Amino acid sequence: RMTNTTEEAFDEVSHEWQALVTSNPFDLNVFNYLENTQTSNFGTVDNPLVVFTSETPFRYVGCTGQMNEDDYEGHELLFFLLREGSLQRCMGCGQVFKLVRLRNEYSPEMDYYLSNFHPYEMQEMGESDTTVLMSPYKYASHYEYTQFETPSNMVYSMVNPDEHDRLLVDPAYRMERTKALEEKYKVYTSSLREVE
Amino acid sequence: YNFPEYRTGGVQANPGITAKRIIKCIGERLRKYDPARWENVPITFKTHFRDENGYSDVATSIQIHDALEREFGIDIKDRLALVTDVETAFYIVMSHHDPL
Amino acid sequence: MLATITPVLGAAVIMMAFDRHWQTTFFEYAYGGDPILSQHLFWFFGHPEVYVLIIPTFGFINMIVPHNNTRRVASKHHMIWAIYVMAYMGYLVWGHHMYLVGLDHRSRTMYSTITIMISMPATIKVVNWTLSLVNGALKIDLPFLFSMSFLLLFLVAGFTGMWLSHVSLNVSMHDTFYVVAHFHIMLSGAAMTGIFSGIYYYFNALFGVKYSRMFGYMHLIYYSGGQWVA
Amino acid sequence: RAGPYNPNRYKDYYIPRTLPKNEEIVEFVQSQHSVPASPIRNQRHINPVRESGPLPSYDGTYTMEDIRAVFYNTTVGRDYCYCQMDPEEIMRRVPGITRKEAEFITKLGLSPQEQVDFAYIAYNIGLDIFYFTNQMFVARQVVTNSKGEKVEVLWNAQCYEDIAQLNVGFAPVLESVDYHWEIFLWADPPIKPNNDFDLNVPCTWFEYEQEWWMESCIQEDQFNLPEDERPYNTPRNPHCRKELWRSQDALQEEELMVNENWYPKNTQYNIYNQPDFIKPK
Amino acid sequence: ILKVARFRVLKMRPKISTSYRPHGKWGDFLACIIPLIWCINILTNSNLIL
Amino acid sequence: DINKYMESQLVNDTLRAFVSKVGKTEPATWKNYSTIYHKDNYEAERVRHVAFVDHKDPHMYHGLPQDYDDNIKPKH
Amino acid sequence: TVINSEFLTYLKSNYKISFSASNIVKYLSDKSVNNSVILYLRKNKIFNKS
Amino acid sequence: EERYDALRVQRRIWSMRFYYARQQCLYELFVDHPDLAQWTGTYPKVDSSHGFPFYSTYEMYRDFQSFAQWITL
Amino acid sequence: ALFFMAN
Amino acid sequence: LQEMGTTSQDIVINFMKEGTVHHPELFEAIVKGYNIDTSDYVINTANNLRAREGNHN
Amino acid sequence: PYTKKHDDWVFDVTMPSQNYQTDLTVNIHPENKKMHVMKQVMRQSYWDAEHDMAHEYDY
Amino acid sequence: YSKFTAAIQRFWKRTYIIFWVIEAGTFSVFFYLTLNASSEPVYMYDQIKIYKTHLFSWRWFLIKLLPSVSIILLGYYLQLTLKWNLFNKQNTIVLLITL
Amino acid sequence: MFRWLFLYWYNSTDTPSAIAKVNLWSYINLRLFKARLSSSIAYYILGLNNLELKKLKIFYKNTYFDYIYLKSIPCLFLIIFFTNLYLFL
Amino acid sequence: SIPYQEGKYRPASIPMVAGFFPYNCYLQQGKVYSWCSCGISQSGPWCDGLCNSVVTRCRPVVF
Amino acid sequence: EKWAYLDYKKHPSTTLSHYDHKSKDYVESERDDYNADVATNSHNKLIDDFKRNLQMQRKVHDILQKMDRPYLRGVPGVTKNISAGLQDYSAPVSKKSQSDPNDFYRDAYRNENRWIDQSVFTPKTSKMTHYDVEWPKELASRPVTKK
Ligand code: HEA
Ligand code: FES
Ligand SMILES: [Cu+2]
Ligand SMILES: [Zn+2]
Ligand SMILES: [Zn+2]
Repeated sequence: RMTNTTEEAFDEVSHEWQALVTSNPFDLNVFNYLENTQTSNFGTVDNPLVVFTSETPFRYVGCTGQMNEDDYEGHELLFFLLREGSLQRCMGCGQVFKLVRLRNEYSPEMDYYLSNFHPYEMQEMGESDTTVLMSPYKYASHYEYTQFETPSNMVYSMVNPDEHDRLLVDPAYRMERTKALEEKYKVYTSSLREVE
Repeated sequence: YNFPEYRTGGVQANPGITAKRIIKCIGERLRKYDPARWENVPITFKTHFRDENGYSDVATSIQIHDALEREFGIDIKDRLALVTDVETAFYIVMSHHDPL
Repeated sequence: MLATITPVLGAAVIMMAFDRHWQTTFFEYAYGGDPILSQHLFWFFGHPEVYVLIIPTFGFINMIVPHNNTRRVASKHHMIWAIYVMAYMGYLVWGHHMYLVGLDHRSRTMYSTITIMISMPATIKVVNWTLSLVNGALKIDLPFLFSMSFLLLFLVAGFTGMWLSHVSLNVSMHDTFYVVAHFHIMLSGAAMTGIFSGIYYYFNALFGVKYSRMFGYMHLIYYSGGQWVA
Repeated sequence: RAGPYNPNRYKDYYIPRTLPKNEEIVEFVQSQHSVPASPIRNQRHINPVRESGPLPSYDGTYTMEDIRAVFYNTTVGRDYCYCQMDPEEIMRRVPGITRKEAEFITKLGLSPQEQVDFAYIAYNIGLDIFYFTNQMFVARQVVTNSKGEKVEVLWNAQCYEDIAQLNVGFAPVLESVDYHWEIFLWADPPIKPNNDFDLNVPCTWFEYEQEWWMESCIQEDQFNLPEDERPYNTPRNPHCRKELWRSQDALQEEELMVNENWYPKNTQYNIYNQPDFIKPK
Repeated sequence: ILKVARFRVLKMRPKISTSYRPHGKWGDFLACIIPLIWCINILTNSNLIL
Repeated sequence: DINKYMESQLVNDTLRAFVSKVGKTEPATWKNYSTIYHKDNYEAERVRHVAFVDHKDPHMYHGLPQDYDDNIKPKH
Repeated sequence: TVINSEFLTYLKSNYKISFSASNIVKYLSDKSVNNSVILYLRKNKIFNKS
Repeated sequence: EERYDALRVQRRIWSMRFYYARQQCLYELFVDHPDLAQWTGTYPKVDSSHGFPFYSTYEMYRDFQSFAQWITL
Repeated sequence: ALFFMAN
Repeated sequence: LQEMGTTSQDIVINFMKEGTVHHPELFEAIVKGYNIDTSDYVINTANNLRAREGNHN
Repeated sequence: PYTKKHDDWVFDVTMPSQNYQTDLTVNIHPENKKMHVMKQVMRQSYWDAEHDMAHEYDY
Repeated sequence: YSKFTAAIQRFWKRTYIIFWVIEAGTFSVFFYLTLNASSEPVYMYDQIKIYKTHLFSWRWFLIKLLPSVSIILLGYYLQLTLKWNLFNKQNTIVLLITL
Repeated sequence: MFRWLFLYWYNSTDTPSAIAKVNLWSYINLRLFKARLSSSIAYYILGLNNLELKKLKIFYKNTYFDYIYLKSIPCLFLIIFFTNLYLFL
Repeated sequence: SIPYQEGKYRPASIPMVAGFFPYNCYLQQGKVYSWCSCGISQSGPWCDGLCNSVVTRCRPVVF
Repeated sequence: EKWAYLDYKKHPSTTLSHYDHKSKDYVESERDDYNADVATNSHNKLIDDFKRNLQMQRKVHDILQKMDRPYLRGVPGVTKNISAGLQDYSAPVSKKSQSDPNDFYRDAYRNENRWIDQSVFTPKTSKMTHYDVEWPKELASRPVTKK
């Protein structure tokens, strides 16, 4: 039920699997669930509320002020276009927003924002052997059950598009690179064991 | 006649005396409410009122809330925090802006 | 509301088609059918239809006044609760369209009581509009003037419609031009004035240019005067 | 016109095209676990400060009575208030403000009360008064944060709940010239950020104005008794004094608790193992 | 009407509405007393003629 | 450990004064670490600590950055 | 895997392990390592932001 | 008198026992069953005062959240 | 109602 | 005269006889349309008044 | 997208850019405002047929 | 390839359930009308509707039900064995379900 | 394996930077499974120096039926006594 | 907050009247009460917290 | 400074002639120029922030070390630890675990260390040839086209 990403995942499926297995803020921000985005602090000049964009120059942001327990919103929903370059604040309540334009890289700067994202749910990944639950009580909230197991022995390695084409059309090169990466995995596991 | 001090916030200015008052009132209340358990146990600042597994008793803590309310003239919000040790009682008392 | 009510109307009209062309005698009394069932199904669809026609115009007025008055609406939660209560109580008032067909008096009393109680959620809206019109920085606009015209038309229409639930008056006023005046004031005047308020409020969003004031004022004056005089 | 474009027909280099050495892998793991890793974002507010500058004073050059008197005369006309407050007086009322800022504020259309109030706000919050309001950002403000970085904050132009009414422009102008057929061009959704209650901060962005309007709508039609007619020096309440009341027993108990060797002494058993314990029963 | 027609435009003493959200003391209760009376009236009259 | 409590209070007072002088502002909370028992995060009850009885009170500026020198010295 | 004793001595002298490994791979035994499947993820430029 | 004070304390004890058992159930529901917690109207009950936001939090679904209740009744 | 006719 | 934010031309105001004219020189100069030289000044730090202070109408 | 800046601070029309707040020998009379070049309301963009067809064309 | 993400799969599951919910609304209304179908009064017009129970034999219904349950079970077997079976080996099940 | 987020995010060496330097993204190291709270109430008070974590645990969840039955005997006997008393009086 | 000025209290700013009738409240001995000086408090005569949310110099009277 | 690589990243316009705006090999690609600028600026900004934050933290710690402590002149047991010292009245039966969350949090997340607790840096790990040499060589050898 889990996609064989060597031969099937090319652009959006491949990016989704990258977001799942690396949790890189760029990839994870592209595929973040629309249902719930992680609740953050209140924006201040010292601790601005960070709004992420995956290499886009701006984003529409709505501010409802300092949310309280009695009323879930502070003030009226005021929208603005949070742009890239500096701190910007809502004049109604003073909440400072910073637009962080995430890059497609593995820099330590990106890993700094690793805690601002919900981990990507794996339930909807792969292929489903159940269309939809017919129960009204558990629907649109629960995910479909599966008759099959989810393997946990998959190690994902990123390749360039040219190298992926060569892997697909050249089985000998595919086997060679796969055995080399298996040796690398053995070395990495042994190194971690020695460090521990 | 001993004139009471003009300057307010004296509870926060004497952490040791506040802790002593908390210890005294909590000890008296616990010995009155549960004599079979707390009549032999010295109550110090590090004493907690939970089980050996960290499970708290609501009745004992509400008794301690009542004792603290009567001792310091405050209104402890029982739904926000539960006093399970002298440290929590100290935090609650020193956080209130009208203890006396 | 439309999702709730559409299958009922669809079933009613499909039954009418079968009765017309297959002689299924769904609405023929001679061998089992009853013509009143058609009225029940249609009006169970129909009153929620008028409510779904009117509520978005309530939405239209509640946006222009805060925009031009530079202040928060009086109470948005209470207005939302009022429209939701009207929507929920619109399913138990269809029988006010069938007072004289010979409904049992218990049904008539239920329908009349629930229909008259509609005036309380609707008064919340008017009070909220009036309170949202005070103590603010006012900017006079063509959408604002259209909203005021909508307010007057809705007041008159709602009062007249409330009168129609008085059963003794309704006996004389059923299937007469009083009902036509009531629902035409409401639908035509209020709904189309709110629609025009939205058109002028979103003119740059819809057309990319700003509207002309002269013919807009002429449109406002003539449309409102025509509604009243007609 | 430009020809067809398929970006997938060109190579991209995001992954190194060679594989690491085994010895290099082992050495890298050892090295990365021999030193601390880079920190990850923490959203706790350590030492919050007022976002709107120092809180107004009870007494001083500028107090809160000035702010109230400012409120009760608000108007937005079609012409300037050509009555200019003295820049020296504006500098005196707001001591830290410079001459150029005071003069420019006097060259705006505000009435003198509003000129002094605007000078106070602009100096306290670090506002840039020479910034011209447009549909990109309505204001600019240079403030040094707790790390002394001297950052700038741009107050954007906003819209009331309606993105359709939002001026999505990239020019320092007020007009709505740009019309976008696709509002979310890259399919990136807009966001309404929810704030965690535990991570909120006390309101300090002009917090003292939340009820202001309401109160000022109630005091406009209120008649206040002049101090010439308000009775004064009335007899003191018998049971209340300026010093908060403490019973003599409580004062004595605190005096006893001052001692270091204090213990309750009212217990039935010698639970504190005190050498001078006498059973009270 | 007079107030909003004479003292609420920008050039005639506008108000700085600083309230984020409304805090009410039995709002609908005051807004539903006037309609309820009407209902009573109507009901009574109908019953008599019925 | 009363020394721990007093040292924490002193450290946080010094940090508040230092940060307020750096930012040309005043402290926002006067609570060393934010916990939800006072609900001051979303309600209107501040934890500001400024107590004095008249204009001649020496303790008027205690808790405010005006109490510290430009060297962040506790007195004056 | 076999790591040379001289290489291990060089690593220990140059680098002192002061922090633990957060990767859960450290718990894997050599039996579980040999059962892993190496899948490939084509990493190209990203144009779809949803 | 003293008996009245004892009755008041006992009533508070019963109320708080019920409240804290209910709060334990709600916290467990939020941690283990986030969607049902949101559906029932339960707030995010994880204390994030340490500065790290919770890994699975959600927006409040306050469906139920005076006159409406009276007229519906 | 009670005094609807007022007279 | 700019009253409430609207400029109006040729507005007549009255100073009643039963009123206190503090600083007669300054009052006479203001009424006679003079630019008064206030170089020789002092500032009195008296915070006696309040906003919306009662004034016997 | 439009990026021109055709708006900025305007002075010396009725409110002078100079400083005469304390100048006793100078009175400001804004009713003596001089005529300037009338600023028309912004003209909306007009389509370029060839450019628009070429840019929106898809191969 | 490269289009069927998790969002798309969830979208199509929702589309399926939405279509079948829409088709089950009009049928639900017709079934409700069928239950309380209109009839003449029992006293003189329609004295026989007391005995018109319209009960159909369950044995005949049970023999009717066989092909539908057969295709349900065959479809489940086809979907379960898709994990370790090829297309040409499953054409037997597919053709049987088609027939 | 982490229970607390402040321990989870304190010093993490499995970040994408390092794992990309090795380029081996194992499935068992998904961040969806790395951290999980204890399902027992845990709030924060202010201690003497910093935040103090206080756990609110009220009742156990591993109770078996015998405990329930033994704790119900007085209630059942009270019900029997009250019903017989009502019958007699 | 300001102390109890024994019969000599001039409001720092003009407060909202908030009623022309005195409350008859039972005060406990030795318990600190905060009295609302601004008058906009929702919690009856006591301060609540709304004096911080209005532009006034009226501070609660802790007595 | 022994935990981090504080080496500034040079802009590609130095090594590569097609980024140099005045080299006659310049290819005016707005997006590529923006990417190079943003990468270099972000790295150098992080390095500068690290240095400045370290200096600020040293200043703050020096302030805190030498500050007067009036609570050491107070009454023992009221504003100071009792004259005997700090006591433990418990009777432990086993060694306490090293995984206690409270001790770790109270020693880890402090307001004093605010200026270095959130300073992003590149850890001083061993260089990998395939990643720090060969990959930069591959990136710099990419052919470019003005067409
Ligand atoms: C969308 C349009 C619309 C709306 C909103 C309404 C709203 C209402 N309608 Fe209307 N109605 C129709 C359209 C509409 N109606 C149509 C098309 C028909 C024809 C059906 C057919 O052909 O039979 C009809 C029929 C109809 C009837 C039956 C007439 C007959 O049998 O032929 C009745 C009464 O039984 C009625 C009543 C009401 C009531 C009580 C409301 C209430 O919702 C009104 C609520 C408003 C208020 C009650 C608040 C008023 C505000 C004030 C504060 C009052 C004070 C103001 C003054 C004194 C001026 N309607
Ligand atoms: S609201 Fe009046 S003093 Fe606080
Ligand atoms: Cu109707
Ligand atoms: Zn805001
Ligand atoms: Zn669920």
